[PDB]
Amino acid sequence: KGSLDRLLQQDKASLTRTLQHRIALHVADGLRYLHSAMIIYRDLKPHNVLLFTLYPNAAIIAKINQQADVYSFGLLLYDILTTGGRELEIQGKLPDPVKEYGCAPWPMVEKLIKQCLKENPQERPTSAQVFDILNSAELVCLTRRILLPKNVIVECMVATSIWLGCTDRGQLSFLDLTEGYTVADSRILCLALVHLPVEKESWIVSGTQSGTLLVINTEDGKKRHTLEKMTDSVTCLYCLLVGTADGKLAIFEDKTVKLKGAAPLKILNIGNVSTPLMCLSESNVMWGGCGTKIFSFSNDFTIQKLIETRTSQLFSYAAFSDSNIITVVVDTALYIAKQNSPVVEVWDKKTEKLCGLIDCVHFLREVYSGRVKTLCLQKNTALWIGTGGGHILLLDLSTRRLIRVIYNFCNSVRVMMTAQLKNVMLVLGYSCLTVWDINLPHEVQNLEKHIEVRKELAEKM
Amino acid sequence: LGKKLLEAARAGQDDEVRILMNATDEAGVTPLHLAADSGHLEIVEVLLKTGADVNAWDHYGFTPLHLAAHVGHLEIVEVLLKAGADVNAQDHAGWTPLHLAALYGHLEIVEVLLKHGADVNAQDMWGETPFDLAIDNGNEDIAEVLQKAA
Repeated sequence: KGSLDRLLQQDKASLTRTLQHRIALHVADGLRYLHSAMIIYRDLKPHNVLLFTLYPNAAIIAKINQQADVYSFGLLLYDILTTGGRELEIQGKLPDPVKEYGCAPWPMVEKLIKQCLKENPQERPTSAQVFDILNSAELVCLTRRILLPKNVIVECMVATSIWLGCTDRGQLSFLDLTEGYTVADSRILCLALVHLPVEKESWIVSGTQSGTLLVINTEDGKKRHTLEKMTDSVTCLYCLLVGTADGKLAIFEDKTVKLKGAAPLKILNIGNVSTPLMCLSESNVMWGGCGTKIFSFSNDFTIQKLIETRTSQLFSYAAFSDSNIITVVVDTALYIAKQNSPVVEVWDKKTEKLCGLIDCVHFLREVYSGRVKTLCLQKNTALWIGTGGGHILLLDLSTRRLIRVIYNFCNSVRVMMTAQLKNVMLVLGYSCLTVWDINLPHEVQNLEKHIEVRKELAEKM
Repeated sequence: LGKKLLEAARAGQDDEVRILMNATDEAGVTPLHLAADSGHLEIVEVLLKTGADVNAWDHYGFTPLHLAAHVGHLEIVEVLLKAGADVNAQDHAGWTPLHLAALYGHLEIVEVLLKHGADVNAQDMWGETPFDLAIDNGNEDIAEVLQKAA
């Protein structure tokens, strides 16, 4: 049903990203076969692809010097990613795809083009290697990948344009997704957003080690105000809640933020200085942990349940269990991550007792530190787990089984959470920021199934 | 058997001891490893004499000096370098016992290991020395003695 000229000419809308990475995968699965049985092409062009029937979830979508063919395939992949482009052919000086042609960003292909377009016919990747790199979910989705300058390390970030919280003087950096990134004595440990749709203004509030909460708006950084929480290092904000280092938590009314130095509606105390409250999650019942113990809110802002998670030390290491909570995510079961702990436990919100364990290093050693850093929960059933090293873990809450150990192209990972930019991830680590589509694990499963089906068909033929 | 011993060492066998006549686990926890977390003292005086390995690292990679600087102890370290535990063993994240000591503000431990021949130029893939770990957590007191011994 057509040839790969018309859709590149007129049918630009139907060329979705998952379909874009279905032709090149299928072309390189024929080029690999050709070079396997010692053949050459010398005319690999979009004119010789001749798709069968274009729609993503299809078994077959399109099908057709030795190293001079890989250059032509790289040119074809360039003309696939850039839906257009019609002495410069063999020049090695073509413009970057998104730089001039204005295509949607897509790393690990924008780099594959450069890798396969080198002006030296001896080290460009062979077709087997090019197909091997081409088939990968980390390549297919990876919506964006922004890089940050040296010694701009960060440990807190929030969506909306993305606010980045970064020396010994607290400075915050406004990042826009453009892509040109840009105020307290103490460094900003944690940061979160609140929204007031009634007054069509959004106040962005950051926590500092000196405890001087800041009130600024996203449209301009001029109208600035402060609150009067203080008394410790604010470790978590949520929408307004505050979690300090002494276990105290300060609830805030939505409309109190505009007033200068507004008092909390009611100061709630959990524990002592050795127990910091650093995690707050939305289920209308709040959840969170302090030191080593979990609690629960109600509609009148009072603790209802208070379970002790020190009793988890009967399993795993006491050196990990006897630690502060970093983050909590509340599904039907409770997931909390301990400080410098490669073990994530599963807590039952009903029986108030442990019901399972998740060993991050047990998944990691099948593919580098393993110590959990952040937890992310996605929609119905998909769990995202960080790691102290450079790693990303995907889990399936149905069976707690690994989907794919995504390797972040950085030494470590610090903070990640869901976002709505089209729904995307936001993974940040040492410093690089990577943006992934929410459908990453289902995409991994679908691509693996489709590749298995296609391999079976090719073995049949 | 081995599972019962390694689980009870976490709680503390005291009396039960071990087979008057060094099994691992699927998680790789050895009796000394599980024992040095709870920080008992009978553990390393009734099991080291038996012949339990001074260094039998875990899947995480954890000699029972990393654990002793993790939980925070004095007697366990004082005893375990009597046998001659490797003061320069490295975690799978490249943490030495001195690194973990400086991470948790134990001046006593860094003082103990430094006099026993602990280095200060130990390295990880993050390129951080125990001085960096000490300052990053705000425990400049340990960094002072590390600089003095540097």
